[PDB]
Amino acid sequence: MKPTYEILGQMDETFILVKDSEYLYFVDQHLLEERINYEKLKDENLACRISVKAGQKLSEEKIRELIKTWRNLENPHVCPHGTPIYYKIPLREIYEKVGRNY
Amino acid sequence: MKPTYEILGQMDETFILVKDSEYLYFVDQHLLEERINYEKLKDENLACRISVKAGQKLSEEKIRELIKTWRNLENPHVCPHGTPIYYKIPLREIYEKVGRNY
Ligand code: NA
Ligand code: NA
Repeated sequence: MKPTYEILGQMDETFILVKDSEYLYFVDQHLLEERINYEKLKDENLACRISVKAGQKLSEEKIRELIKTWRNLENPHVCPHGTPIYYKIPLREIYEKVGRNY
Repeated sequence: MKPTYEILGQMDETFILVKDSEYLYFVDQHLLEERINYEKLKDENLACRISVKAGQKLSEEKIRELIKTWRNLENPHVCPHGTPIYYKIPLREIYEKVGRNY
């Protein structure tokens, strides 16, 4: 994700929505914190058990911290168990569906 | 869209994001206001020219009014010119990508 981005908020207390000029990302809060903790601790089970779970509301500040850190991970793409950390939509698919150039 | 829904906000001053239990909708603010005005006025050119344009920031209240009215349109799907009013993502595609049931 590009360095200029806009955080749109939490969805279902499970995903952080954040976009740059190319994609809208839906970032799984548990998988992201688990990757952050795993890269620090190098322990898959420990990183999992201490991380936030889906269904927890997160503050705006905590959300900003997580997204900032996501960009600097060695592996921002998959958690230690191999699950994708996020789903992404190219913004072009949204614009093109309504007939707008992008 | 179901009667219980959550408005997530504006994106790029062009789309309103709103979700129910099944889909996340990206609603083109211009196409929606144009449909609202067209169903009232029955004049395609008039409805277009008086409607909000992309690139205008909208207040939370105006966004609530638009989404409420969208649900009650005779044709909530396409504008008078035939363009889709919105793009939709099934929530299952977001959850399934990160390995979550939905
Ligand atoms: Na351990
Ligand atoms: Na006219």
